[PDB]
Amino acid sequence: PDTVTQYSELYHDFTTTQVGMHDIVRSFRQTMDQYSTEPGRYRFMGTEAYAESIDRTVMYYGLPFIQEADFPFNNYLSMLDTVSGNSVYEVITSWMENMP
Amino acid sequence: PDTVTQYSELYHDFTTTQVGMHDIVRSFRQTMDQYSTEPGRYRFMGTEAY
Repeated sequence: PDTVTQYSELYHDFTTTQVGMHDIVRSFRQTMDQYSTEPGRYRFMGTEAYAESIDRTVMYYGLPFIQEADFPFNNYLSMLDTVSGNSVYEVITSWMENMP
Repeated sequence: PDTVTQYSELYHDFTTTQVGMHDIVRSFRQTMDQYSTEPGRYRFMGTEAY
């Protein structure tokens, strides 16, 4: 453990995505709802969470009875260092099948 | 680790109260809300966590 200094040498189970984090993002959406009541002046909320699994990114969409981000920002096409027909297909189908 | 057999010898960070558990309890409350709309017939939900 004297040599564990790089971030990729640990599993970050205690410092990222803890119980209660999504409720803080939902209270940000509630604060912005008081400025969205006038028609044509809806206020947008997007979230950025990168280097993440697709099943954790999709949780920022919320639930059908609980509002959260309007969308989380999708950067999975930006992470393609080389392009191919199979690699573009799996990025498009991962987002469309996993999002609610 | 061959002798770790009692439940009190581990910290249960991965098997109790995970991310997403409270949302399952909130969806139980939403199911019971469809039977609570008539006045005087509210449906109670209590949770036990000791």
